Amino acid sequence: RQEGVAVLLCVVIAAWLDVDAVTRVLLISSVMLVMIVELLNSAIEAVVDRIGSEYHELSGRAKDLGSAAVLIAIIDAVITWAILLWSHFG
Amino acid sequence: GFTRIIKAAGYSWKGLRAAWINEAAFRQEGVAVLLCVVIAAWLDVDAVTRVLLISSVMLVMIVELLNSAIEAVVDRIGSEYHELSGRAKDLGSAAVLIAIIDAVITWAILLWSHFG
Amino acid sequence: AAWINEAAFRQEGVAVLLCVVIAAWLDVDAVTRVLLISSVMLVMIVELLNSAIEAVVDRIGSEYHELSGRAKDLGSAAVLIAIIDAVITWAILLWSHF
Ligand SMILES: CCCCCCCC/C=C\CCCCCC(=O)OC[C@H](O)CO
Ligand SMILES: CCCCCCCC/C=C\CCCCCC(=O)OC[C@H](O)CO
Repeated sequence: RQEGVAVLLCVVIAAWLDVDAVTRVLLISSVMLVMIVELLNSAIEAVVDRIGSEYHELSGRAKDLGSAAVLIAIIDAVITWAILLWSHFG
Repeated sequence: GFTRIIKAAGYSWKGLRAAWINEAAFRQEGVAVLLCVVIAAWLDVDAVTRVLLISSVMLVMIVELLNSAIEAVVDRIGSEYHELSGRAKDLGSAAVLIAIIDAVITWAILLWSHFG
Repeated sequence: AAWINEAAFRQEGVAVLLCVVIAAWLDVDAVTRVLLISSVMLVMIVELLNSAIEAVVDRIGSEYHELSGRAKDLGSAAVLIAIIDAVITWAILLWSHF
């Protein structure tokens, strides 16, 4: 459950930085989206494990698609922070 | 290509219709989202601010719908109590509350900055 | 990643990819650029979650159940709202750009 640490740290950094309201909303939203997509991904895999523990083509497919989503949200969070911090310190 | 969109649009309308017919809470939420999109559309704000007010509430809807999809799968498997059944719905509901709080705060921060 | 080799995801993925490349090249401010990019990436995220759910449903069986269709429809509706949000975002932001 160390994932909440990452989120708190981001909010602390965002508050610590001297940025406008819009920038701060984007920095924190992007982190919040990651959290949302991870929880939705964990729900899906909970359902997969509820159906059965044995392997199946569609169970793996479900988990692979869920994980890819989390990855996309993570990439989007990193791009956001990079772009905004580059602009703030430009 | 064109046939794939028409079919998916049909499924999408059945989905909005079912969620709407089935629950008062969903209807009232959809009311709240449409009021926010309208208010954001008429506010004298910059374009980026306008987008954030709209996106934050639309995200509420997206997560609401995705979570209702998972609830339907869990209820599809069985209405009987199960640990992963309860857990799936718990993680799903958390995701909905996060998005809703994030929208409320976003609206509070931006409208406070716009007004005074 | 056997799913990225399908025509459905490829057509949706390549569209999102182009929008991110266009956004990367546009002459706009930073917060505008972040918004253009993250809105089309949200389409991709939701579209992946929707296929995950569809996969779980098909996992259960080929027999039809009302909640099976409902799960798939609600997933499709989520994708639709995400797409609308992306179109709205690009419209509002690039209308001003002119
Ligand atoms: C495959 C992933 C990427 C590779 C791993 C990371 C490598 C980072 C190394 C050097 C930093 C170069 C300069 C970075 C700063 C930079 O680009 O500043 C311009 C402004 O961003 C324009 O606004
Ligand atoms: C996946 C490959 C990663 C490869 C590593 C680099 C990733 C840099 C992040 C975003 C690029 C967006 C476009 C960059 C230029 C850009 O946005 O400049 C204006 C800014 O707003 C600063 O003022």
